[PDB]
Amino acid sequence: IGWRREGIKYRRNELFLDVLESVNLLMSPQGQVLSAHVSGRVVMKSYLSGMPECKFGMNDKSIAIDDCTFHQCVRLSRSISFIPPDGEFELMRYRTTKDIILPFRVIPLVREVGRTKLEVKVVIKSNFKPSLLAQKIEVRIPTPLNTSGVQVICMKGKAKYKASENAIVWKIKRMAGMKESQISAEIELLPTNDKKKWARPPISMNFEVPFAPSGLKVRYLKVFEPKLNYSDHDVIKWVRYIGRSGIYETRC
Amino acid sequence: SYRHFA
Repeated sequence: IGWRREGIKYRRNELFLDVLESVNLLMSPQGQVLSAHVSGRVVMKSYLSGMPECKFGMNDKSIAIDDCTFHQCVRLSRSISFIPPDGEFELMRYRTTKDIILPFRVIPLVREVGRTKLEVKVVIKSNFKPSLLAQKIEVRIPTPLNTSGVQVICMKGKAKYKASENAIVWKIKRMAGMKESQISAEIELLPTNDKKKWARPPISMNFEVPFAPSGLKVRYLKVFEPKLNYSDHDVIKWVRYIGRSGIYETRC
Repeated sequence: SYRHFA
């Protein structure tokens, strides 16, 4: 054991686990999931007395883990066992594909109005417990290059046209589970080389949510240290879940 | 948000 020295003490024996996940989606205009996956890591912050034998347990085999590497300290069989390094460290890393919760659904509508206007309406739907708040929401809607001007109306949030980036950017501070919001935009067009079709790129989203899209859930973290005169009941334990978008594109 | 396990 060259990751942990030997004579460590704390009055207050406490650990913290952070489940951190990226959720990636590509969706067809109809509503097919063309591709989706989740990448995750568990980080541990441990203030435990001595040299303890810990046993981590989650709802494995219930969700399905395609593959996962571990940290040196991990003894391999068939559940997870280790003596943690003190302070903060990455315990495991993992990937997921099956039975993913997709926190948001995006429904685009587009209509051409002669050669002069584009009519665009996008709806977002939150798909998770109403107890829970998504935050830092962005919806990115692309605009053509012959764009003269853009009008938006949105009842929730704020939105501005970013001519430099060729995109309408809609931002929302917080939104609760099982809910609906929509933006309307009218895009004014300059005339153009006639046989330019618009390659309508996807509408993309960013968001953060307080749960693991993978479905993963922490079940126990058991600490035993045989010499010293604390037990398991004496340790204070916490989890938090932080789920964030990676590539989250819906094709309009 | 840092909650106990159960």
